[PDB]
Amino acid sequence: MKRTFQPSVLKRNRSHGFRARMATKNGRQVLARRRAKGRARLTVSK
Amino acid sequence: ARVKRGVIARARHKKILKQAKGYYGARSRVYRVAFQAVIKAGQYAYRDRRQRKRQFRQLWIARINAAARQNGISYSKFINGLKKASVEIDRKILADIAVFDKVAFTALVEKAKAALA
Amino acid sequence: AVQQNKPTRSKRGMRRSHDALTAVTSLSVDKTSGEKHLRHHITADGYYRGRKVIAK
Amino acid sequence: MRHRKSGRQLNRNSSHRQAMFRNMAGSLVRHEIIKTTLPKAKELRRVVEPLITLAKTDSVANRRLAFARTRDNEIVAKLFNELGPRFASRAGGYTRILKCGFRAGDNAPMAYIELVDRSE
Amino acid sequence: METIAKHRHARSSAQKVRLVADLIRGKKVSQALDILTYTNKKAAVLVKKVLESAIANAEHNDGADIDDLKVTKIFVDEGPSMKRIMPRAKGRADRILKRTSHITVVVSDR
RNA sequence: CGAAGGUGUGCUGUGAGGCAUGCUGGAGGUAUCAGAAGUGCGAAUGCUGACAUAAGUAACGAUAAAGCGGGUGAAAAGCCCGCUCGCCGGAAGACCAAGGGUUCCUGUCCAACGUUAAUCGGGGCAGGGUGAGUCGACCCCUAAGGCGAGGCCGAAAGGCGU
RNA sequence: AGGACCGAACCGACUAAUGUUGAAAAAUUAGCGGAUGACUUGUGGCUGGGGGUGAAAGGCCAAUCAAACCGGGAGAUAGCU
RNA sequence: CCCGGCGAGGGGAGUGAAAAAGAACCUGAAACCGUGUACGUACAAGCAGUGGGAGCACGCUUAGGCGUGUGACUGCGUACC
RNA sequence: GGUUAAGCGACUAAGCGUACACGGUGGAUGCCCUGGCAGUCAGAGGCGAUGAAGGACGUGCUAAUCUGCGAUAAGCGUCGG
Ligand SMILES: [Mg+2]
Ligand SMILES: [Mg+2]
Ligand SMILES: [Mg+2]
Ligand SMILES: [Mg+2]
Ligand SMILES: [Mg+2]
Ligand SMILES: [Mg+2]
Ligand SMILES: [Mg+2]
Ligand SMILES: [Mg+2]
Ligand SMILES: [Mg+2]
Ligand SMILES: [Mg+2]
Ligand SMILES: [Mg+2]
Ligand SMILES: [Mg+2]
Ligand SMILES: [Mg+2]
Ligand SMILES: [Mg+2]
Ligand SMILES: [Mg+2]
Ligand SMILES: [Mg+2]
Ligand SMILES: [Mg+2]
Ligand SMILES: [Mg+2]
Ligand SMILES: [Mg+2]
Ligand SMILES: [Mg+2]
Ligand SMILES: [Mg+2]
Ligand SMILES: [Mg+2]
Ligand SMILES: [Mg+2]
Ligand SMILES: [Mg+2]
Ligand SMILES: [Mg+2]
Ligand SMILES: [Mg+2]
Ligand SMILES: [Mg+2]
Ligand SMILES: [Mg+2]
Ligand SMILES: [Mg+2]
Ligand SMILES: [Mg+2]
Ligand SMILES: [Mg+2]
Ligand SMILES: [Mg+2]
Ligand SMILES: [Mg+2]
Ligand SMILES: [Mg+2]
Repeated sequence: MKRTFQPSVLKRNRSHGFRARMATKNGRQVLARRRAKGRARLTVSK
Repeated sequence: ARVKRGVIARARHKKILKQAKGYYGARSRVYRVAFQAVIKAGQYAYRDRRQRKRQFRQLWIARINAAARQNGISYSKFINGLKKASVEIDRKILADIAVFDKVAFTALVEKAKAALA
Repeated sequence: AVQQNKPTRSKRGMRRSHDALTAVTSLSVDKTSGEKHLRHHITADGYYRGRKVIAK
Repeated sequence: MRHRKSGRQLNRNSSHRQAMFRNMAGSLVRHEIIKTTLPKAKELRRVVEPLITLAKTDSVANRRLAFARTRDNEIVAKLFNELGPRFASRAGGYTRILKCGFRAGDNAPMAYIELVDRSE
Repeated sequence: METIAKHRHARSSAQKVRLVADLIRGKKVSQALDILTYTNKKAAVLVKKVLESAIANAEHNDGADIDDLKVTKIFVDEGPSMKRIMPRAKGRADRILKRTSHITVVVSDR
């Protein structure tokens, strides 16, 4: 069956990537949270 | 003041499992089962300290009846005749005499018969 | 379908009382080569009753 | 039940059974001794020995029957030019089965099946 | 003289190897080697290697003979289990155990 | 000249417990009287880990199908070679995009991984391998749509839009 | 010419059997419907939770839908077990 | 050094206070699984114990109807929360 | 003494049980702290277009990761210790 995850790297990065996050005040707070938690991978990006 | 239980808990469970030696299966190996087995054993032992006294008198009486009937008298008349003769020997001794001294028991019987006569 | 109680150590070993292997009762001995072999089977060296039945 | 029935099924269909004993019969005739499983060797007797029997009479009809049963003209030739004459005086028993133990991968009872006069 | 050999962490369940180990217990060593040679079990390959090593240990380290050696003690213990994940229908995972065993043979003359 | 702990034994107390000591253990322990508590577990379809049971049972994943010879090897139904057989053939062949990212090739190893064995492997280790003016991307151009200098609007955040 | 006819790809899913700790958290097999259209499909884009979208089944909105998911208020409250 | 497949694993030798500290490594409980020994068990019915109790085995003693383990047979007895 | 009869009867353990001994599995317990928790006294309370926080890639006799550093790259100069 067609499952829910159908990978596209362009759409991955436009939806969840660094610049998509930095584009909005609320995405910038996501990165802040993930910096505060000490995330190795801050975003999907590469 | 954090208190760990391992040492006291191991000792508490070991005490029960030692009391459960000889029991079948998990009753000698598994605390949950062993604790129930050891408690029920104590309940039975309490009960049977009482039943032991009933059972032995039941045995003493049966042997007195046998010995008496071999000497021509039932247990009931024999006990009565001994009361009428003021013999206070109890059932544990009469039954020991019936087995181990059959001449003395015969003398007790002729004393009992004499008192009913 | 499934058990209502855990079977014991004992009943397990009673079921496994018919699981023992039978050792080969005796081995045959070829007349020519002296090799021990399964009866009615050729030897490791390729001998059979007294004949070398295989090339090697 | 299987009362009075012959033929091992060998966990195959008929067409696979016929194909493989054709291949096995040719391999036995070619090499004169093959290692195989014991029930396959016992059934190959019922395939190879009628071929050798047929090969005792060299005729175009018999080479064609053998070809129909072997589909290999090296085998027909060897049957009719080597094995027919070698077994011309033998009334059957053209093969010998030699039990040879057990296979490592599956513990299958194994056997060599020889032609009785290999004389390599 | 008791001479020991062991296969530790052998890939086989102790139940399987015990079937074979029960064949050669208390037997003359040459008899045991014959039984194992013609016992169609993977465990008989493992138990024969250990018995063969115990024999060589007894010669090289602990004396001489071969013909006076008997399998005095043989037992198989359970070793550590390797745990794997076998997927089943409906996303149900099943943890299968790949059991291992410690085989020990004690060969002895007296 | 052997602490805690572990494991037995013997004695002892109405009980929770206590004392002694053998063995293990190999460095901590602690009387007494007071003091303070994460202070006592068998249950909570309790939590975590370990280990049982069913059971050496079901199953080993399309019923396209194998057979033999030779080779290598500790070992070969499964690897290599070869002869046949059978299966697909608008595919079960071939070339890509997407996605994955070294799975490619070679040598070497077989613990684990592979629902079996494995000498084999998309497994482990090592080394090698991707060569562009013309292919593609980048690039020029724009679509939907997005962002959007100023601007209009909006408690703030922001929204819309040139 | 045709929301035309038969019928493969393609899109679907009427029946039966299998399967029901599956080969598969919806499939397989044999048949079945549509198959130039109100068709189908690729790539990208927009719509965001009392909100969306809905040839309307309360259907669908990441195996979750009579109000998604995540985190928080939060150790809600639980005259109940 | 030896068995083993120029394996895994093991036995020796050696190191060390110790390898019953050998890297799966201080201590090394329990469940759980085994080997060995003693006793019991194949005419026997049920919470598997308890009270009684022979026999057998094994340690004491000096005779002494004591210890340990087992437990035929028999009275009673339907777990825990 | 022999036979026959008729009473009675040990010795079996495929396996199982109980106990003891020796082991295996397992990693509790105790002992241990380079790590944490809570505070006290003091400090410093900001960093950033002189390009931050945080990252990516690189940097060694270096195959990897960590730490440090930034093509002057586990480091350069200078003044002191
Ligand atoms: Mg998206
Ligand atoms: Mg079959
Ligand atoms: Mg799935
Ligand atoms: Mg309770
Ligand atoms: Mg389980
Ligand atoms: Mg069953
Ligand atoms: Mg079955
Ligand atoms: Mg089956
Ligand atoms: Mg398959
Ligand atoms: Mg790789
Ligand atoms: Mg390759
Ligand atoms: Mg192997
Ligand atoms: Mg394998
Ligand atoms: Mg590889
Ligand atoms: Mg705008
Ligand atoms: Mg503006
Ligand atoms: Mg139409
Ligand atoms: Mg299909
Ligand atoms: Mg269909
Ligand atoms: Mg149509
Ligand atoms: Mg409705
Ligand atoms: Mg859904
Ligand atoms: Mg709701
Ligand atoms: Mg919050
Ligand atoms: Mg609550
Ligand atoms: Mg070695
Ligand atoms: Mg240790
Ligand atoms: Mg251990
Ligand atoms: Mg009996
Ligand atoms: Mg019964
Ligand atoms: Mg036995
Ligand atoms: Mg036993
Ligand atoms: Mg302490
Ligand atoms: Mg910076």
